[PDB]
Parts: sequence; C-alpha cells; structure tokens
Amino acid sequence: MDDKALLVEVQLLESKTYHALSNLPKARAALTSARTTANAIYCPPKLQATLD
Amino acid sequence: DCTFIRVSGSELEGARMVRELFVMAREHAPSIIFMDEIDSIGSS
Amino acid sequence: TPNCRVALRNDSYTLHKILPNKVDPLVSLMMVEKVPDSTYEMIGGLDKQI
Amino acid sequence: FSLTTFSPSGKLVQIEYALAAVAGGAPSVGIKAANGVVLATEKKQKSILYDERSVHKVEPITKHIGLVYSGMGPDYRVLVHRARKLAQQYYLVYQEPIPTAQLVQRVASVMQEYTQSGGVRPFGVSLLICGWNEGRPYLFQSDPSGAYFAWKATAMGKNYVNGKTFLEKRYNEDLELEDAIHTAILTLKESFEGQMTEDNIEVGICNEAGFRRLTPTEVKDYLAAI
Amino acid sequence: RYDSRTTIFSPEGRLYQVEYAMEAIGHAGTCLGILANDGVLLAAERRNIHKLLDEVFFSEKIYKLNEDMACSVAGITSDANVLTNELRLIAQRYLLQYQEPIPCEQLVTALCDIKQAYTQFGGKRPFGVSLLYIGWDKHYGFQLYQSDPSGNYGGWKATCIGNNSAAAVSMLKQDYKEGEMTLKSALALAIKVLNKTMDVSKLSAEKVEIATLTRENGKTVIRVLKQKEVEQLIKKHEEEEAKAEREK
Amino acid sequence: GFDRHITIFSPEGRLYQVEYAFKAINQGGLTSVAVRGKDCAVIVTQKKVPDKLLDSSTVTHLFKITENIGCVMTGMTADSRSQVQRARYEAANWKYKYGYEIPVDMLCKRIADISQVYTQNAEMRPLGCCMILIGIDEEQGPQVYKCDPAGYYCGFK
Amino acid sequence: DVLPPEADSSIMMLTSDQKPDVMYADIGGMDIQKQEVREAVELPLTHFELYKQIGIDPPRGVLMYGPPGCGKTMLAKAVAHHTTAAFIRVVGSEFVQKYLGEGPRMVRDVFRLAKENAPAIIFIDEIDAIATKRFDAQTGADREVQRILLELLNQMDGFDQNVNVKVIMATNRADTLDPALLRPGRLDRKIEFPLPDRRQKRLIFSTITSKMNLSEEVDLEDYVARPDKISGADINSICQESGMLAVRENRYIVLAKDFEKAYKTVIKKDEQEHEFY
Amino acid sequence: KKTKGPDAASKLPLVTPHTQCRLKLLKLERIKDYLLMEEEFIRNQEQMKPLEEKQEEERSKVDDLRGTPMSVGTLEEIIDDHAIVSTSVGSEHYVSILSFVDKDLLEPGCSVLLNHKVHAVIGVLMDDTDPLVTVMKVEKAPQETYADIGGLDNQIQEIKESVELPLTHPEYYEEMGIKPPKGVILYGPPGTGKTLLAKAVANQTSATFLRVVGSELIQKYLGDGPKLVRELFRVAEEHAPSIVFIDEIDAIGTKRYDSNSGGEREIQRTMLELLNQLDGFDSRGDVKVIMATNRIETLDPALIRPGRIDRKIEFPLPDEKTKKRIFQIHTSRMTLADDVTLDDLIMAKDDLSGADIKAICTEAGLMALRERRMKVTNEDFKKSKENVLYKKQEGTPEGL
Amino acid sequence: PGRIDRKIEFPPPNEEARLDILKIHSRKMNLTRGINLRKIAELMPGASGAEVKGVCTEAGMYALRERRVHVTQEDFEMAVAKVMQKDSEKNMSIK
Ligand SMILES: Nc1ncnc2c1ncn2[C@@H]1O[C@H](COP(=O)(O)OP(=O)(O)O)[C@@H](O)[C@H]1O
Ligand SMILES: Nc1ncnc2c1ncn2[C@@H]1O[C@H](COP(=O)(O)OP(=O)(O)O)[C@@H](O)[C@H]1O
Repeated sequence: MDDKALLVEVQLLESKTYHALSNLPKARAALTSARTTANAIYCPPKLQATLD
Repeated sequence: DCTFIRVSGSELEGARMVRELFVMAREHAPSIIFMDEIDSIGSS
Repeated sequence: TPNCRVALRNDSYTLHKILPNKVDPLVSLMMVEKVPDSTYEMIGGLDKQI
Repeated sequence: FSLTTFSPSGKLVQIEYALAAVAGGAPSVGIKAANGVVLATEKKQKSILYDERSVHKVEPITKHIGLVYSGMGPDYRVLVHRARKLAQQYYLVYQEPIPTAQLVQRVASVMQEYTQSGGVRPFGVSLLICGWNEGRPYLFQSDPSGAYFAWKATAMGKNYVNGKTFLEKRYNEDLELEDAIHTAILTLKESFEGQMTEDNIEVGICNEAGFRRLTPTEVKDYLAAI
Repeated sequence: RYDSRTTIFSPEGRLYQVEYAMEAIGHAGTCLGILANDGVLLAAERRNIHKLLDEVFFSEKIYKLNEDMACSVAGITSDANVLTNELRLIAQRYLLQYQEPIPCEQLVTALCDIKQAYTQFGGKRPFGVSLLYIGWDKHYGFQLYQSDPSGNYGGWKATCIGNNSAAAVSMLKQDYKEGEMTLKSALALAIKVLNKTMDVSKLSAEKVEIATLTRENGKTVIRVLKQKEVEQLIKKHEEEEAKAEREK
Repeated sequence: GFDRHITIFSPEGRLYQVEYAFKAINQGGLTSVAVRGKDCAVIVTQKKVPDKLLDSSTVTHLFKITENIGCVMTGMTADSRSQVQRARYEAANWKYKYGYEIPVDMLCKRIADISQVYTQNAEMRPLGCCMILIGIDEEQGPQVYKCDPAGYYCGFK
Repeated sequence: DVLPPEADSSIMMLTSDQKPDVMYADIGGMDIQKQEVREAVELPLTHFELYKQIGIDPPRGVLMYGPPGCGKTMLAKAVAHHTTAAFIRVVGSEFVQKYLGEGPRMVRDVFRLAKENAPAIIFIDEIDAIATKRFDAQTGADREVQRILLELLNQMDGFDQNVNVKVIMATNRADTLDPALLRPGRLDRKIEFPLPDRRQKRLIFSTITSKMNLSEEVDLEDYVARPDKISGADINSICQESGMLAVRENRYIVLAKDFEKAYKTVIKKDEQEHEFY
Repeated sequence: KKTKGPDAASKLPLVTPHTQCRLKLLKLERIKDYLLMEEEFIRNQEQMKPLEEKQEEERSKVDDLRGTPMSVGTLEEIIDDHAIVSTSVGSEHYVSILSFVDKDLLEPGCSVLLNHKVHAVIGVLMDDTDPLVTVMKVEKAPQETYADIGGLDNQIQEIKESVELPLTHPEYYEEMGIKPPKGVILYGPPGTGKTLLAKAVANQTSATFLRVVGSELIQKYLGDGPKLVRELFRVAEEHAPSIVFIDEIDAIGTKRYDSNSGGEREIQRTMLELLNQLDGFDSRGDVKVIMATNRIETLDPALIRPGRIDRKIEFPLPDEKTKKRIFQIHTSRMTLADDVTLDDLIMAKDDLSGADIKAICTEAGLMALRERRMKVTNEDFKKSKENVLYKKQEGTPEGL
Repeated sequence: PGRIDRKIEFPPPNEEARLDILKIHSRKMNLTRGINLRKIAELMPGASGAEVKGVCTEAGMYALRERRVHVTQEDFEMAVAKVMQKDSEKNMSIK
C-alpha cells in the first residue's frame, strides 16, 4: 500500500525494539528507512519529535 | 569475419575522418562497416 | 616488414630489431571495432527479416 | 489562427504546451463514489496575507453540478462563468428538467466552446465536474483540448501521476460509500506539503440530494481523525 | 512579422499539410468497417482501457449519427466531436427538408464537402479526422463509406482506418469473400482481423467495441454489441482457432 | 519562436507575456500598501512628484470608483487611468442593471475578467497596472482586493 | 627502478578513503534517486558473486548529468565511506593542460590505483565545458583532449569488469559529451540531479541547519518556512553557504536577520506564481 | 605536385565473348603467356646483365656521401646553385645538392632527404605519396566508352561534335578566331543524369574528366568553389585538357532564383565566377564544361545565354528501340533467357529511364538468385516483368 | 546507389517475438521453476527487445535485493513495471 504515517510508526517501533535488544546496526538501517519514509509528512509535530 | 566498425554519424568536419576507415583503417578486406542512424537529414 | 615497429640507432639510426606491433595496441579503438560473436542464435523474433 | 491551432505533422504542439501548463500544482483530486462524487483541492495561499473565504477553487455551476480545476485560475473563472451560462441556457430551453446529471454529460459536451474554439490562446485549465441528478453520480474531466473523459477517480496536480497511483492502490473501488472523501483527503495529503487545515483544503460533494461546498467546519471535522 | 498559416501548395505542387494530417490519421485510433448482406458492422479498438474509467458514455468511437447510419472516427477527438455534431445536424436538416431519411452517399458528400472547404479557403487547419460510415437507404441498401481528412471519400465494403490499417486491410483482402459473406461470418472476420491487428492475443471484450446495423421489418436497427455478446463471439472464435490449430 | 513575444503558451508550459507584464508594474518607481482593519480599510501610496511645476492637486494614484469603493493604481499611468475608467464604467453599469451598489469583490472580479480577456487572444496586450481597490461591505466589514494584469483577483488584510 | 605510487604523479586528488567527511544518511538531498546510486555501490558492496549465479549484468558506468544541485559529489564523498572505498576527484579542468602527452600515462596510473584497490570509485568533474565538447569544432589543443579521452576509453575498455572498482562521471550537461563514453557497453546509467525541489529544499535546509547543531544554537524565531519557500532555485550549495552565513559572531546565537541577509546575498528575483495559480 | 600516374594495368579489357567459351579461353591463354614471357624477358635481362662495372658507380661516389642517417623534409625554394628547403620541425636549409640531384623531380614543395651532421640535400623521394588536400583527378579519363550506352545516337553525335570542334579540326575555328569554350548545357529527366555521365564518357574517351556534383551553396567566405575549379581546369590544361561535369550543381549551385540580394552569396559569387570562367576572353584552354541538370527552368539568365554558354542539348526519354538497346546492354552480361523475352517488357512501358532499366535488370537477377536459381531461370520470362513492376515508381497518399 | 540494394525495415517485436527474446535473455539467468513468460511479454504493450533486456535486468536487480537464485513471478512483474514509468503521463488521449 502507500500509507505513510503507519509506515513511519512501524519503522520507528522496529528501531526502538532493535535498540531495546541492542541491535544497533539493524536499528540504524531501520531508522534511516524511517527518515526516508518520514520525509512525506510535512508537519507531524508529535511524529517529528519522536523521530528526532 | 569482416568487422564491427560502428560509427554513429553524429560527430562534429565530416570530411577526412571516414577516409581512413574506408580503405586503410579497415584492417581487413572483409568489412561490414555498420553505420548507426543517419543523422544527416534530407538535403542536410 | 612494413607497418610494424623497429629499433634504430643513436646517430646513424641503423636498424636494431624489428619490434612487434605498437601502433595497433595503442590506437586499436578509435571509432571502429573488430569482429565480435553475437551469433544469430541470440537474435530472435526477426527470423522473417534475417 | 483564431481558433485551437498550431498542429504540426501528427502533433498539437500548442495543446501539448497547454497541458504542460495545466500540470500546474493544485492537486485537485476527484472521486466518484456510489452515493456521490467528491472534488477536493488544495488551497495553499502564499503567506497569511491572502484570504481563503474570499476566493474559492470549487464552484457550484448549478444545483447539483460542482466544479474544480487546475492551473490558470484566471482562465478557470471565465470557463466556469461560461459553464454557468450554458447550463442555465439549457435549463431555460428545456424548461424544468432539474437538469444536473442528465445535464452533466450535456454540459461536459457543451464544453466545446471550452477548447474546440480555443480563442487564439487555448485555455490552460483542466476541470473536473460532478453531478448526481440521474439516480447515479457522474465525474467527468475536460482538458484544455480534449473532451469529457468520464473518470471514476483522478487528480490533475503537480503530482497527479502518483496521486492517481495512490487512488488505484487505495482502491477507488465501487462499493465505497459517500465517505470516500476521507480517501480523497488522503490522496491530497500525498500531494500536499504542510499540516493541511480547513481553510487550506477546499472540498465539494455532489450527492443525489444535490451539490454543496463543504464549509471549513466540516472540512476540519473530516481532517480530524486522519 | 505576423504569423500566417499554411494552406498552400509545394514547389512540386503537393498539399503536404493535408498529406501530413492524413498520415497522422493512421497514427492513433483503430476502426474497421465490413459490409455484408443483411447487416453491416463496425469494429473499434478501445485505445485507453485504464481501470479508473466508468464507461458511461456507452460509446467512444462508434457514434450514432442518424436513424439509418452510424459513423466511427479515427482522428483528434476535438475535431471528431464537432464533426459528428455537424454530421447529425446535416442528416436531420435533410430529414426536415425532404421528410425522408438522408441517403448515405449524400450525407458523406456533404461532410466531405465541409472538410474540403476547411482545407480549401482561409487560414483554418484541416480537420485532422478520418471516419467510416455504415448505413442503409432505399436506393443502394447497405453501404459503407470511408472519408479521409482530404475530403476525398470512397465507397468501400471492407476497410480499416486505424494504426495497423495496412495489416488489417491485408487480412481483410485475404479472408474476405463477397456474396457468401453474412452477418455472423462478417462478425467472425471482424474479430479475427481485430485480433490480428491488436498484438495481445485473446482480446478482452472491453478493449473491442463493435456495432452492427441490420435491417428488421422495414426498419433499420443499429445495435452496439454489448460485453456478453462480444465475448461469446470471442469464445466462438477461440473454439474455431483451437480446432483449426489442433487438426493439423 | 515568438513564445516570449506574443501571448502564447511557452513550450516549457508557462505564459511569459503576463510574467513580463507583472514586472511592468514594478517599473515606474512606486509602491502602495493596503491594510484591512477591525472596522476600516486604509491604503497609502507615495506621491513621487518630480519638480513643483506639476500640480500636486492632480498627480494622484488613488481614485473613487464609486461612492464607497476607492482604488489605488500601481504601474504605467496610462493603463492605470484606462482601468480606472473601466472600473468606474463597470460600477455605474452595475448600479444601473441591479439596484444595489456593486460589491467590491464583484467589481474586482469584473476587472479581473477584463484583464483575463486581455491576456487571452493575441491582438491586444495586457495592461501593466495592478489595482488595489478597497471598500466597506455590509455583513463583511472592510474589504480589500487586488486585480493584476493576469486576472487573478484576491488579496486581503 | 619503477616508482610504486601513481596518484601523486600528477596529484589530481588521492585516497579520500578511510575518512568520514559526509557519511551517507547525513546528506540533505535525501534521495533525488540515490537508488541507482546504491545500485552503483552494489558492486563495491560485494555482490559481484551475486551478479553471477542470478545471471544479472551489473552496471559499470554511471553518468550524472545534473547541475550543482544535490552537490553531485555528496554521493561520491559518501558511498565511498558508506562502503569503504577509494575516492578520487580527478578534476577534468586540471587534466586538460600541457600534460596532454602525459595524459594517457596519468589515466593509466589512476586506473592502476583503482585496480590496486577493488574498493575504489573514480569521480570525474567538469567534463561538459572543456573535456570533449562535440558541437564546437576542434580548436588547437582540442585534438589533444580528444586523444586523452580516447585513451580514457581505452582504459575503461581494458578494465572490462576485471575487478569491482567503479567509475562515475559528473556533468552538468551530457549533450556535448562524446558518444564513445555515452554509448552503452562503456557507461550506461544516466542520472539527473535536479534543483532543490522545494519540499526537498526545505529538507536540505533542516539537514544543514541541524548539521551545525541547530545552526550553532539558533534562536527559535528563525524558522525557514519563510526563507525556504522562495521558488528561487538556491541550489544545495547555496543552502550550505547560507547556513554558514551564520558567521555573524556579534552574538553567540543566530537570528532570522542572518538568514535574511544570507538569502539576500547572491540571489535573483523570480516570483509571480499567482497568475499560474 | 601531381602530373601523371603510371598506367601499366587494365590488361586488354577486350575479352570478346565475356562468357566462358573456347575463344575467350584462348584469349586468356595468350594473355597469360604474354605475361609469362614478359616476366621471363625482364628477369633474364636483369640477371644476364650486359656488363659488370664496379659498384655501378653508385657506392663509390654518391651513396657514401649521402650517408646512412637521413631525415625527410619539404623543399621550399630554389636558387641558382643552392636550394632553399623547409625540412622538419620548421627548419630551413639553403644548401647546394650535387649527389643524386635530379632537378626536374626535385621541385618546390616536395620531400627531400637531409644527411644529418652536415645537413645538406642528398636525394629526393619522388613518390612522397601525400598530395591529399583536394583530390578530383583520382577519377580521370574514365574507361567507359561509347558502346556502353546505346539508343542515344542524336545526343551522341551532338556532344561529339561539340567536343570535337577542339582536338579534331582545331584549325577550323582557329582560323575563325573564336576559340569557344562554350561547354554544353544538358537537360534531361531526373530519372536520368548518370545517363548524362554516360554520354560524357564518350568525350572521356579522350583526355581526363573532373566532377563537381552538388558541391555546396558556397557559404565559404573565400567562395572559391568555381575559382578552385578554375585552378583545377588550369591543372587540366597542364594535363590533357579535361572536361568538367557539374551536373546538378549547375542547377542548384547556379539557380535562377528571382531573389536578388540577401541570398547565400553564391548568387553574388558563384554565378559571376561561372560566367567569368565560361567566357573565353578570360581563360584559355581546351577545357569544355558540361553543365548538366534535370531542371531546365532554374537556368540562370547568365547560364541561359548561348552567347557565352552555347551548345544547349536536351536529353529525352528513351524510345522503344532505345529501351530495347539499353535492356540488351544491361542483360547481356547475365544471359537473361534462351527465349529472349525482349519486347514484352517495354512495349506497353512508358516513362522508364536508364536508372530504372539498370535497377530492374539487377533485381531480376536478385530475385532469380533468391530461390529461383535455375541458371537461365525459366521463370525469368515473367519475373523480369514481376520485378519490373516492383512498385516503387511513386507513392503519395490518395489525393485522387 | 548504396541504398537501392535493399530497404529492409525493422518491425517492432510482436508478443510472441517478445516471448522469444525473453527466452533468449533468461536462458542465462536463474529463476523459479514456473513462469508464464509468454503472458509476461504480452503484458508489455509493444515495446522492443531493448525493453525486454530492461525487464530482464530489472528482474535480476529485484531478485538481488531478496538475494535468491530463483527469480519469482512477482519480481518478474515488478520488472514488467519497468515498461511503466513511460505510459502517456497525462491522459492526453486526443488521438
Ligand atoms: N547535505 C548536503 N546536501 C547537498 N549538498 C550539500 C550538502 N552539504 C554540502 N553540500 C554542498 O554540495 C556542494 C558540492 O558542489 P560541487 O561538487 O561543486 O557540484 P558539482 O559536483 O556539480 O561540481 C558543496 O559545495 C557543498 O556546499
Ligand atoms: N541508355 C543507356 N544505355 C546504357 N546504359 C545506361 C543508359 N542510361 C543509363 N545507363 C546507365 O545507368 C546508370 C544510371 O543512369 P541514370 O538513369 O542517368 O541515373 P540517375 O537517374 O541516377 O542519374 C548510368 O550510370 C549509366 O551507366
């Protein structure tokens, strides 16, 4: 599909759980994908803070 | 077993140049000399 | 043998040895190509044309 | 010369340039749902100096025919004024047919003074028209030179390509109720750069009851919970 | 200096603008008309079949232009719309004047006269559209006519006007048989030639639009074959293809 | 060519004639401001008077279009006067055709339509003068609008 | 004797490897495409074994015919560090000089430096205006440039996918380029890196102004919403220059005035979208 | 830099049958026996030497003084005793050469040797083999003869008279004191024009021939299209007086455009220079210029005038007998059939030219060789007509 | 002369020709056991052998990101999507 908010939230949660399990490189890859997806939403004030 | 001499034709003077490949550069009597799309328009 | 390379001398420039080809390796590829394979078996769909 | 002109060997170069201009940048999606049609568009005014209740992108040409457009708003006005006069003339001649959807196809066809008589310079706007006075809805597109296209869902903006891709992927579908306007707003979201709000987004709906340009109250209501 | 259009000759003496428009008519669109006893039919190729259309106009290429005829354009839709409107207006004006349906040849001559005028005088573009007509009259019965943007119409009985019109007409010449031709075998021939000229085999009934004109009891009936009938024709053609291929 | 010489669409998909005509407004050396308020609408432009042999009494760039609508022009003064005359004619003709006075938004819409006709066709040329017209409208408060050589009429506060 | 080193023979840059200058995701240009560039790094990112077996033929030549927008070198300074690989500036303008006889030799030497390190990428700059323009006739040393390009073609053909090194040219306009490099079989992947793309431009502004931690502690009332929605080109290079134009050290922070001055300097007035909309 | 070339080839083209038979075989045997005997004679003359005289006086005096190392450089100027030569890398030597000094072959602008050390000229390379700047005499005196083209007897007689006013009976208009280089202006359908070349080969049986086809609308600032052809027919006067065949260019390069000024310069330069060279009052020479074309209408008034450019000749389409003759010529090499299907292919034919005749003759052989390979393919009788249709005559929409 | 010998023209490949070109280009590569390459080519509207090559390399690249020797039909259809990105952009459809 082409949902974007759900994709950003899913990727951020995946990065969070990689960090919780100390999976740093996969966490970094997932976070980069999260940025690439999150370019779409222009002012998601909560979501941008979550990404940062 | 002739050649694969491939010249586009869109190279820019058009004189000379081709003379070498026409006779001397060939490097082989058998010669297919394939020219690409003829960039020279009708009446040029 | 013409169209090959040779070694010469310093002042009199007399021949030393008829060297193998040097012109061909240097400028082999200018705008031409020698024979590739690209056999007609790879050519397909155009049999009625070939 | 003084018509839709400049057609070379197998081309309509002036028309093609007009379409390049109608590429525009106002997304202006349209969706034909079972109950009715939604024409949503983006009103991204430069700065806060401009107003949003002053000028509109969605125009009710008649009782249940609503209209949205693309680039060249100055041309779009004139076009919508002509369309209103045409629908009114048809209604006056064929008196009292409450003509909207048996008139939506007809007004799309009379959108030939639209372009087949270009006027030296062809119009630079592609417009979506919605009607529901037949028991069934109708969404048509008229482009700076072509004719009625009879869409089910499309967009006419700067990112109309991926907008249409989004529409088909999100399955414009056929069972969708009238509240496919949520999907329309989603499609805009894709071709939108900002936290869209009630004045930022203008949408009209044409259902079997009639046509209506949704006020900022309802637009904000729909934008909430997205 | 001001721009002036080109409605002029060639140093040789050719109207190359008109010739370019006529050749461009081959580009885009595909229609074909086959004439047969007790029924003459048109087949059209649905160029754009995007799933986001609704098909509510009920007809894009085939246009009903009169009680006793129907046409099919293959040109720029902008000119096609106005030309069909003028054609219907001409036919109905004749009906008003003579209280009798207009003969197909007279209708086609009027239309080609208007196109000849458009290419003749003034700084006006030629009507870049070529169209077929199928009709029935009292004098000549079933008739088929093909008009090019040059205004030089021709009375055909099996022709095509689209992109691969050359291939379609070659197929028609190869598998056309006059006299024996009937409505059903005419339909088989039409679907066969359309399958030939449309590269994708097993043409969907949505990508093909066909309309048949038939003569009922003292009345002309122009029926646009709907999806089910078209695909049943497709199935019968497919059975014939499989049988012919396997019997070798 | 002549894409940039006549009012025709550019191959890139733009209209260069009106794009030029907008810069004609900047040409002429003047500026004008309009501010809508809580209840009033006030506009102001500088009065560039070179040498005092002129009549400062009549060098103005603001005019009454009707009894309640006031306009400020910006750009070439000849086109500015022509459009002011056209706006006054439109206001009077509107008051004649329909009893009530012409709303400022409607007047700006008609002026914009005239300008849009000008940018259409090729015989005439757009007028290089952007007009800011203001007026009090009932049930609306003060209202300010701007018609431009293109035909886009809007502008507020 | 034979001198082992080859890069410093004519300078022309050297081993930009083993050094994070701009990593990868830190770029402000997001993608433009960058997927064809990850495709181009697939060969440095091993995957030469996976090029076979699967039966694919990995690309070899990547020309980017874009203006200075996106940097056009933030992809080669990166990638080379994303997957550790040598990076060379080459610089076409410097190469065309009196050392046209040594031009062939320096091409051989740099090709040898690349072959020495299978993780290496050649990056050639400023081809369009000087190196082998095809529409203006040969003026004097232009034949020398053409011979140098011929030797470059000879070297790229002798490479013939012998190792996993990669070659990328960066050009503003590929029209004047010679067909020999342009034809498939020598260089295939053409990528265009367009202008800042106003949404992507705002993204670039955020990325750069964050690079220098919030523009070195910028004040809150500075937001780029106003100076970014200009529709005034302002390539990523100009964006970086504006970001560094916070060098006004009268105070320890940055205000919106600094951004306004940065946008005011070096700019061309382009406006008037309301007619089109 | 070029005077003549050694013509010791083209061994007796007159092989009478040109088809495999006893007569042709015997002619070839005599030819090869002559070759054998000539090789044997020269080899015996060179081997069984008349006398052994020292080092042929070569290595004794001149070879050693010439020396082992040498370098090649152009010879620039000439003085009474010394010679002024421009050797390599822009060197210049004024030295007298007395060993292997052949003054006639030396010439300015020719490659000579330099013995190094004490740099003085010691020899010349008369071969050189690089006179390639403008080459138009490479095809000089074409071997094509009258018999190659038939059925054009009137035109052949006319052109033969127009070009045999010189050579033959020059004293005629020498006593008449006119010496007219009028040239010949040739008409003809576009379907021919290489037929104009063929009728020019009749003259080309005598002296050389130069060709300028299409050239250009001499945008060149120096102009010098006609001026360089003037230099080249001066070169032809130095050689055997050659003709200049400017078919087509006399039409485009010299077009009767009603435009006066602001027009490609050729109208200024080219036509004026053409007239200047075509008037015998300016340039001498037995050079005869053949201005052929396929558009008589575009004849410029200057070219129109028989006063300077006389001998207007019209090339018409072939008649029935001319078609028979040309088809006989073209199919004679290929033994079309044993039924000799000759008149059926031309009796109803109209507007068929030499190029079409050659094309149909070639395509008949092509189609036979395709699969119908039967030597004198019996199918040829009707396949000559089959590829005589071949469509391709003309196609332009319908317009009718 | 030099062209009157022949004027042979190239017809764009039909659906079956495109199937044959698919076979030629995919004999070398590895893929799944089952594939309806005839339908795969027929899905491509017209195009050319260059486009068949593009589809083959796109299938290879798409299978690369999954890192498997068996190019699936889904990856193949993703490669068919390389015939897309051209379309007609805007629905001109003026004919
Ligand atoms: N994050 C970034 N994204 C894009 N561009 C950047 C970024 N950071 C810096 N740049 C700029 O990119 C520029 C590269 O420009 P340059 O190499 O001159 O262009 P070209 O490669 O076309 O010659 C640098 O000058 C730098 O200022
Ligand atoms: N009447 C003829 N007899 C013999 N050969 C001819 C005749 N006419 C033409 N040819 C040959 O055919 C060739 C083509 O002649 P022509 O028709 O003039 O060609 P084009 O139309 O291209 O000028 C000429 O080179 C000539 O050798």
